[PDB]
Amino acid sequence: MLTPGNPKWERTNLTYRIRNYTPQLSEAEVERAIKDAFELWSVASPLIFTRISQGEADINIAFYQRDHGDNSPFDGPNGILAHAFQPGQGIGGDAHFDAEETWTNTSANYNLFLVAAHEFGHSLGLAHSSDPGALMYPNYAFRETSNYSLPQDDIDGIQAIYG
Ligand SMILES: O=P(O)(O)C(NS(=O)(=O)c1ccc(-c2ccccc2)cc1)P(=O)(O)O
Ligand SMILES: [Ca+2]
Ligand SMILES: [Ca+2]
Ligand SMILES: [Zn+2]
Ligand SMILES: [Zn+2]
Repeated sequence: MLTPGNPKWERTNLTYRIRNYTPQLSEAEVERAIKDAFELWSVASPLIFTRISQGEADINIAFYQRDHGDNSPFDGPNGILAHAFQPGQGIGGDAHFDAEETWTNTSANYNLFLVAAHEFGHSLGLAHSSDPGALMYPNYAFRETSNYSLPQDDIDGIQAIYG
């Protein structure tokens, strides 16, 4: 449980698609950040994420600037980094990233893998944690990524929804 209304996916093998990229990183680096972000949740649950290259996926990932069609505009550099929709059809599950950020795979603001991993919590039905060590805490902070695994609070959360 946790996002109000307990929205959750009805099946556990979900597809994803990366619709576009960011000039800040190579295409492979974005693919890797996203893949590894999904795998964080997969190893703590029965969820299995399968990538498609084109067409209709459960979870769309894209980089957009300012107004981008969903009435939740981005805000330029810094501030809002990304957002994601609760499980559901259509825009449900989808994760958008502010294309005006410096996106990294380093300690420098902002690490794409960490932001994506947080947003995918929302895509799967988690709200914010009050545990300051949780991935689902409301404010971004860098932590070491080379061997990263979900903080225990986030494991508690995904298990509460999906086992
Ligand atoms: O401005 P929004 O309310 O859409 C938030 N987006 S955000 O860009 O302010 C944001 C995104 C990721 C994080 C984050 C937190 C912990 C670790 C990594 C990233 C924090 C804030 P949300 O997706 O968390 O509800
Ligand atoms: Ca921004
Ligand atoms: Ca969707
Ligand atoms: Zn959006
Ligand atoms: Zn959040």
